[PDB]
Order: sequence, then C-alpha cells, then structure tokens
Amino acid sequence: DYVLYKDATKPVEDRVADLLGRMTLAEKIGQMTQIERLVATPDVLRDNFIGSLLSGGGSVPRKGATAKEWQDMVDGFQKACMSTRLGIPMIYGIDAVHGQNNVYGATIFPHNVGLGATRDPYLVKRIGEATALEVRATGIQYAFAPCIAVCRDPRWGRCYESYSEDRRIVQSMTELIPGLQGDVPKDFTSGMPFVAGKNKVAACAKHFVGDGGTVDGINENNTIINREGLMNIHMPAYKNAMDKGVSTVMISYSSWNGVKMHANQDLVTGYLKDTLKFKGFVISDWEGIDRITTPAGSDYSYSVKASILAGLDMIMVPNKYQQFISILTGHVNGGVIPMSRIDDAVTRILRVKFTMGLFENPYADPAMAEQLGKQEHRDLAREAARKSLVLLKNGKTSTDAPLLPLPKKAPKILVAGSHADNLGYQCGGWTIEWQGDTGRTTVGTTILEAVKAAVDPSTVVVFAENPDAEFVKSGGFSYAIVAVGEHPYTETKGDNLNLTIPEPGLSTVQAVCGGVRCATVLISGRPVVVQPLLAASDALVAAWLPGSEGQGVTDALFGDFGFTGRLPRTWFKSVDQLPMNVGDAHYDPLFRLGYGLTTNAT
Ligand SMILES: *[C@@H]1O[C@H](CO)[C@@H](O[C@@H]2O[C@H](CO)[C@@H](O[C@@H]3O[C@H](CO[C@H]4O[C@H](CO)[C@@H](O)[C@H](O)[C@@H]4O[C@@H]4O[C@H](CO)[C@@H](O)[C@H](O)[C@H]4NC(C)=O)[C@@H](O)[C@H](O)[C@@H]3O)[C@H](O)[C@H]2NC(C)=O)[C@H](O)[C@H]1NC(C)=O
Ligand SMILES: *[C@@H]1O[C@H](CO)[C@@H](O[C@@H]2O[C@H](CO)[C@@H](O[C@@H]3O[C@H](CO)[C@@H](O)[C@H](O)[C@@H]3O[C@@H]3OC[C@@H](O)[C@H](O)[C@H]3O)[C@H](O)[C@H]2NC(C)=O)[C@H](O[C@H]2O[C@@H](C)[C@@H](O)[C@@H](O)[C@@H]2O)[C@H]1NC(C)=O
Ligand SMILES: *[C@@H]1O[C@H](CO)[C@@H](O[C@@H]2O[C@H](CO)[C@@H](O[C@@H]3O[C@H](CO)[C@@H](O)[C@H](O)[C@@H]3O)[C@H](O)[C@H]2NC(C)=O)[C@H](O)[C@H]1NC(C)=O
Ligand SMILES: OC[C@H]1O[C@@H](O)[C@H](O)[C@@H](O)[C@@H]1O
Repeated sequence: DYVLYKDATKPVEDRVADLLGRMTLAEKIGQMTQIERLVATPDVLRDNFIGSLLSGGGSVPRKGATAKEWQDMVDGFQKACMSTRLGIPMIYGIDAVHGQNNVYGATIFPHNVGLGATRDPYLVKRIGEATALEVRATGIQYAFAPCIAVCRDPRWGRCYESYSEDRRIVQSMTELIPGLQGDVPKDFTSGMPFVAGKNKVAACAKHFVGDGGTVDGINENNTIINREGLMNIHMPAYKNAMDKGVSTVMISYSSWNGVKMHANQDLVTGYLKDTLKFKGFVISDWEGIDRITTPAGSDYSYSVKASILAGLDMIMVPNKYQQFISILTGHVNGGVIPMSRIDDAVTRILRVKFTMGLFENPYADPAMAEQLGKQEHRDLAREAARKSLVLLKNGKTSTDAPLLPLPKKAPKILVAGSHADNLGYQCGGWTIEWQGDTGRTTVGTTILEAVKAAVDPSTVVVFAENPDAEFVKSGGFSYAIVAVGEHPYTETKGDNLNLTIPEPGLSTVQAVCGGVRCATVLISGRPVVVQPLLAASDALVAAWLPGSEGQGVTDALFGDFGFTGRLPRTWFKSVDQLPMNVGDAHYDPLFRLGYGLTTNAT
C-alpha cells in the first residue's frame, strides 16, 4: 500500500510518525548511533541500521583528496544506508568550524576569536553561507558549528573557538546559524530545527553548556558557578540559537558544579528540551558518554544508561558501535530505558532528516564540487581576516610618525619571523589535521606571499626567518614586517598556564626592531604575554588565527583599508590576574575589551 513517510509532499511531523511506527528496536537504536568513517563499511552500515557517520579531525579519504573523492566516499556510505529495509538515509557530520577545514583546498576563514573582533554579525552570516557551500561541495550535510562557548579564561585550549568573553558578542555571532542552514520562515517557532534544502547544512550549537567557564580554563573540566551566572553568561546564546532554528545541539565534556553535562537530565531534558522547547536532536561529543566515569570508559553500561536517560538523542560513539548498540539494546530489553525515550530520540533525529530534505536528496551534487575553495569565498575570508585585525600600537611615542599604513613603494623591505611564511601556523588548529600543522598544508597565501603580491614592482622584498641584529642593521631596509606567535593546537593540547609565545619569537622581534622600524604581526588564538613584544615594536597587530587568506593582513598593513577590529577579549597584564573579564571588580587590563587603534585607508 501507500507509504506516507516516502511521500515528499507530506508534512514533516506526519512523515516522522509514519516512519517511527514501522521501525524495529534495532532500526531505532541504529538511528541513534553515529560512527567514524574509519570503522564504517557497507555491511556495518546496513546490518546495524546506522543513522549517522562523521569525520573526526583529520579523518579524510586520502591526503589531498578532491571534492569529488569526498562526494564518492559519502555516497558509497549513503548507498549502503539506502539499501536497508526502510532506506533511511544517513547524515554525515564534520567539524567545519572555520570553513570546510579538514579538506584540502577548502577556504580557511579566521577562527572565531578573530570573527568576534570584527563585531560584524552579517560578515559571519556570509561566512556561514560560504561554509555551507564548501561543505556541500564534499557531499557532507552537517557541520559541528557554531561553538557558542563564552571563554572566561584564555588559558583554555579552545579560547580561539569562542567569539568573545562577552556573551552579548557571542549572541550576535549566532548569525552563523542561518548562514549555514538558511533563514527561517516568518512563521517560525523558536526551538524547531530548520535547514533550507540541499545547498545548506544542518548546524550544531556547541558545547552545551558552560564549556567556556571551566576552572583555570582546564579543558573538559568543572564549571563552578551558581544557576544565575550559568544563565547570565553561558546560556543566553543557546536561546538565540533556538530562535534561529539550529538543527542540533552538542553536549559538553565539561561538568557544572561537579555534574557531568553528558549525565545532566535537569539541563538537557528539563532546560534545553522542556524549557527552551528544542525540537532538533541532541548529540554527544566524541566518547562524551565514556568520559562520564573516571577512568573514562570504565563502566560503559552506566555511560549508556546515564546519557540516554539524561536525554541525549544521538551518540558519537564513534568507534565501538557494537558495544554501544549491544548495551543500549540490553537496557531497553530489560526495561531500564523506556521505549518512550528511544522513540523521542528517534523522532528528533528523523525530524531533522526530513526537515532538511535528506530523504529527497540523500546523495551528493557533483555540480557543487567547484564551490570548494571558490575565489569569491576566499575574497570573503580575506575581508574577514582584515576586519579581525586589532591594532594595539602604532608608534612608540605620542610624537612619532605612525608606522602604519606602510608605503607599497620602498627600495628594500624585510619580512621576518617564524609566522611570516607558514600557512599552517596562520591557520592554527582544526586545519587539515585535528591539531593543525606546520607549513604549506593547503591552498592559501602566507604573509610573505601577500607582501610580495602587494608591493610596488620596484620594491625588493627580503625574507629571513630569524635574522640576527647585524643582518638587519646592514640590510638597507626601509622597514620590516615581523610575524611571530603560537603554534597550532586544539582542545587539551592548547591548555596553557603561562601564555608565553614560543621562541624564537620575541628574540626575532627584538633583533629586527632594534635595526629598523618594524610592524609586528602577532598570530595567536588568544591574548598572550605581550609587554616585551610591545616594548620592542613600532607597531603591533593582533592578527589572531586569520586562515588561508594572508592578503587580509597586508590589506590593512599597506593601507588599502583602515584598521577597525576591536578586542573581543580582555588583554591581561599577567596570567596571575586570571580569570579577569570585563565587568569584574578590580578589572586591571593591559588593554580593555573593545580596545583597538584605527587607521584610514591609502
Ligand atoms: C607554557 O606552557 C605551554 C603549554 O603547556 C608549553 O608549550 C608546550 O611545551 C611542551 C614541552 O614542554 C610541548 O610538548 C612537547 O612537544 C614536542 C614537539 O613540540 C613541537 O611540535 C608541536 C606540534 O607537534 C608544537 O605544538 C610545539 O610547539 C613544538 O613545535 C616546535 O617548536 C619549536 C620551538 O618554537 C620550533 O622551532 C619548531 O619549528 C616547532 N615545530 C612544529 C612542528 O611546529 C614533543 O616532541 C614532546 O614529546 C612534547 O610532547 C608542547 O607541544 C607545547 N605546546 C604547544 C601548543 O606549543 C610551553 O613550553 C610553556 N612555556 C613556558 C614559558 O614555560
Ligand atoms: C578613518 O577611520 C575612522 C575610524 O575607523 C572612521 O570613523 C569610523 O567610521 C565608522 C563607519 O565607517 C563608524 O562605525 C559606525 O559606528 C556606528 C555607531 O557609532 C554604527 O551605527 C555603524 O554601524 C558603524 O559601526 C561599525 O559597524 C561595522 C562593525 O564591524 C564595526 O565594528 C562598527 O564600528 C565609526 O564609529 C567611526 N569611528 C569614529 C569614532 O569616528 C572614518 O570614517 C568615517 O568617519 C565617521 C566619523 C563617519 O562620519 C563615517 O561617515 C566616515 O566614513 C575614517 N575616515 C575616512 C575619511 O574614511
Ligand atoms: C579537572 O582536572 C583535574 C586535573 O587534571 C582532575 O583531577 C585529576 O583527576 C585524575 C583522574 O581523572 C587524577 O589522576 C589519577 O590520580 C590517581 C591518584 O594518584 C591515580 O591513582 C590514577 O591513576 C590517576 O592518574 C589526578 O590525580 C587529578 N589531579 C588533581 C590535581 O586533582 C579533575 O578530575 C578534573 N575534574 C573534572 C570535573 O573533570
Ligand atoms: O570531532 C567531533 C567533536 O569532537 C570533540 O572532541 C570536540 O570537542 C567537538 O568540538 C567536535 O565537534
């Protein structure tokens, strides 16, 4: 007879109910299961009725794989899922958090902290739009973004993934969501999931909740704050996300007042679902349920029970799916987890899938492959990089001529520093590899290349990575641009109690600036100890992690555009002050939140 869920003309809720009522326990638990591509095969996906796959950081079909190779991979997985009895398509997720950043040749946008510095939510919306196109170029339908953490301590390894320490700025930047997913209708009910169709992706507000509030910025640790503070600082942007139809929410590894987020029924069910009326699906973080216990994974039966009862809908296993499915099945067979809970999880997952058009367009569009790294998107990334720059100093004394903007025509100029010609360093973490990487890891323009592309043909450009003082003094240079900073890092690898840049960095700046007037470009995911760099430099720019389009840096250095970026975080005098945020009592910043010198074009 007629099969309602297969009818594209029927209301989403009708299709959801019709499908749900046909499903066996195994088919239902399969929907709740997300697995890594590294453990997926056609048989595994078919036999276990798997609902979702992901690429973790750096999980790629091949180094340098083309957009078509990605499409072929995703379609091969999809063909297996479509061959099941019910033919429920899988959704494929990826960390596309500053462009489609795992993918070779993808446009790499500035990281979130720099986007916060722009104070330009419409720019961020356009970045979401471009990112959706480059993710669909690879056949992928779901991005784990935006991170709406409010980082309250820059010692956190994920501080660069937060737009600001000020929740008001984070709230404004939730415009990424309708960029990625499309604008919601006039009639829209807050909390409903939304994706416009095959040229957009499902988004993910992460990580719920208070991930940016942990003690000493220790990643995955304890957020100690009363309910009022949780609701005033860490929660507000989630409500904006509901208003804009975010399709999914990912749960944080962190704890609130000692209670693991992955086990918190009061917040996940009581608040997110029952109070905010979220109707999309809730997803775990990677082995998030394992990490409920100490040691992690020491009581997986408990992990499954606690997380599913808390209200999570889809589990990013991501590897041991056999164990996950077996344990959840036993819990349901034994009455420990009621069918109502399973039915709720599956309802939400299917709602998102039907809503986004996944049943109508389960396969990749080969015509989208050319969106990957499209020059228009690079032009946008270049605009964003330029807008993100914060000018901290532009002259050593009030009577000095301003160094910036620099003249494009000069007999000879020096470009120096570990970060001047290093594409991986200027991109930072979550770029090609999970942790990011060093060197020419993808398609882009380094600071050095951008300088050579900007200057007059008569201008001789010299590169020296770490020149000594004599080299500089003897070189006959008009000025120098010197770029130094943090190395790429991600998650716990980024946790840092000292926030001092690696050497050589300061020594290079001192040697260069001692010999010629210098503009120092600081590449970092966060404020770092900066007084010694300031003391040496004529001008200093906080460029954050500007991404693949290094011409954004030179656009401002050479005065094509004026500097406009303003600090989205407090710049501390010392790490012993931390945590120290705008609005605190005894706030004693080196540079307050909102600080930024300006220049004018030309
Ligand atoms: C303040 O606190 C931070 C964070 O705890 C410390 O940084 C970390 O230091 C530890 C060592 O004490 C380091 O762990 C070792 O890493 C070795 C490899 O390190 C290099 O590669 C990784 C990426 O694989 C980079 O993240 C590192 O920064 C290193 O990179 C090299 O650095 C040198 C010096 O600038 C440079 O010349 C090279 O070009 C560069 N190479 C690359 C590939 O970029 C391991 O072999 C070893 O077994 C340890 O695990 C850890 O990586 C550091 N973290 C980060 C994010 O840099 C600071 O030391 C500390 N500072 C002070 C003032 O105490
Ligand atoms: C020399 O540089 C000056 C400093 O950058 C610049 O003056 C600024 O101009 C911008 C507009 O281009 C002003 O920003 C606006 O501020 C309003 C609130 O006061 C907002 O309602 C606007 O939306 C806008 O805000 C910006 O929106 C985008 C976001 O990303 C930015 O962070 C945000 O600031 C800014 O306030 C001016 N700064 C001050 C304090 O003067 C000069 O150009 C402008 O001069 C101003 C005063 C104005 O008359 C403009 O018409 C003019 O373009 C610039 N001089 C020249 C000749 O270009
Ligand atoms: C927040 O971070 C702190 C610091 O890492 C965590 O405390 C640490 O917890 C681990 C266990 O997960 C402890 O390691 C264990 O120590 C015991 C005792 O010697 C040892 O027998 C085990 O083999 C294991 O290595 C560690 O000692 C402990 N450190 C400190 C300084 O207390 C804490 O659990 C985190 N909290 C949250 C909520 O995530
Ligand atoms: O890679 C998938 C997930 O992995 C986790 O470890 C990170 O915390 C998340 O931000 C990410 O979305």
